[PDB]
Amino acid sequence: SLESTASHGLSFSPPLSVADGVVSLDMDPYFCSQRVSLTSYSAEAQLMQFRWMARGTNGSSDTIDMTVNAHCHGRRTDYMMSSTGNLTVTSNVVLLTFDLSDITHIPSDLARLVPSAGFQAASFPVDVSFTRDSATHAYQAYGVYSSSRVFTITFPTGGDGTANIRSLTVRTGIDT
Amino acid sequence: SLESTASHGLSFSPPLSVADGVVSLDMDPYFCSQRVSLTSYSAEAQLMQFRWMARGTNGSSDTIDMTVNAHCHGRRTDYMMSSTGNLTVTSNVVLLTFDLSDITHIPSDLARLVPSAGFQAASFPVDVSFTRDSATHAYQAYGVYSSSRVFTITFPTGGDGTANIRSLTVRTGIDT
Amino acid sequence: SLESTASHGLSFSPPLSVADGVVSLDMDPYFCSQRVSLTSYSAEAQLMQFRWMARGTNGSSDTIDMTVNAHCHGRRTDYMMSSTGNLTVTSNVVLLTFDLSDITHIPSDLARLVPSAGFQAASFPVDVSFTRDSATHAYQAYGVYSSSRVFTITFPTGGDGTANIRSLTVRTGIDT
Ligand SMILES: [Zn+2]
Ligand SMILES: [Zn+2]
Ligand SMILES: [Zn+2]
Repeated sequence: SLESTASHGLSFSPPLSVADGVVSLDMDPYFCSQRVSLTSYSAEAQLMQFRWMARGTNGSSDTIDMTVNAHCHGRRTDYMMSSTGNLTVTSNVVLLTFDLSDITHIPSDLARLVPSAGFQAASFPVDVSFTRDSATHAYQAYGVYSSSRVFTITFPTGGDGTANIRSLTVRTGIDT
Repeated sequence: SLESTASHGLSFSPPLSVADGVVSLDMDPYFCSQRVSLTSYSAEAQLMQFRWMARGTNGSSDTIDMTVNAHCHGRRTDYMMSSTGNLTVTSNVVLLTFDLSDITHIPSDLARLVPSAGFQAASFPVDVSFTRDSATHAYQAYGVYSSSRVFTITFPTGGDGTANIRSLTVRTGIDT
Repeated sequence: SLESTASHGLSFSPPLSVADGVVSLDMDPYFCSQRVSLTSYSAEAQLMQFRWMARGTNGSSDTIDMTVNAHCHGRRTDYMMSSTGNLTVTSNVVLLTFDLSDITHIPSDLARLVPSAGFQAASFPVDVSFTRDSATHAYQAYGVYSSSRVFTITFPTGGDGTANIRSLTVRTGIDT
């Protein structure tokens, strides 16, 4: 009966789509694009600069202002942070929390400061250094997202008891 | 004769595939995914921790235990390694070999510690530092895969003759 | 009238293409490939080594030879550069320009030293360090492409007036 193998037609599953008999690959421009062939991102990179007030959440109840540059290039966002002021610590380890609500400025493309579900699944490396009693301490530390808006880094304070650390730098990156 | 331009039908070459008249893009979830549009990886990142006994293969016949964190995020795996113990070196340059067979633990997703054929094609940068006679030496070094399971890094030892280096750190990453 | 929903046929928009009833995804091998599913790059990585004469363009009218290793892996190119000689600086900030025309050698795949339009859109982080009067200065600096062949980095010189800096290292990367 009268049909050909073509009669029933083809359906196209995302990221493939058809419109008006024209079949396309839908491309997130932060990840990929076409220049005849499928290649890497076309979206413009940006370098965001803002202040992030980080909060001590264990081994500190203090806060510390961080000057942040976030270099967003494709779906990678790299953070370079430097403190102003001292952070008061109370123990040999401190947890420092970075919640998007504590950024001033607040970039328009806030999506670039939010990790992917995949990336959120694990602890991630963070380079930390700071000065305490005129010595530099520097550590390969780790951060972890507790939710899509909030990560916390854990690092040693270079001593015990109450002390004030300064010149805290934080370097890390996330996949968004 | 009786056919239309549709009669002979369309064939779909990988990573495109058809099943039941539904055309799909097959996506490696470590590389890409769809959220309407084609975007970056959906697979969960992981932070693997294990001990890697590295072997001196020139300028040393010794071995050294490395504490390794491997942060696997998409098809990128970044290594952060720190030694325990001393490595005995005999020359001004040492070659230190990292073979998957010498990892204890042995993560289930061992595929994350294997570089792609493309990445294997070239030497890759490795940051190395260690202490020798109370001085720190630190170098931009290079590694190269001799096979898919084995890479070797080459770095200066900071002197000559027989000596023992300690606090060896290795930072590098691979594309898998 | 006589047509079916198949009569008019399907058109395929780049990076999808049809030839001889076979529908393909065209893949830039520096970005992606297929191993049944769509995955990451298949092109061979390379480690290019060349000399780059950088030019002082503000706070210096001098030039400085840089020994460059460019690790090209997919569409990421990472630069590791170390100077030979001194650079004469005249101010507390220097601008150092890296134009492809000043590379000797001149790799065949010069496309790997050219950033994407997207990446070019923003300033990018550059790690800089150098020695001046027997002290090391080290900074998170920034570079910016003024055109597809030319970027300039800006960094502090660690003092004022006329001076000569040495052991300048530059580490950064670009998306191509
Ligand atoms: Zn039917
Ligand atoms: Zn026929
Ligand atoms: Zn018609």
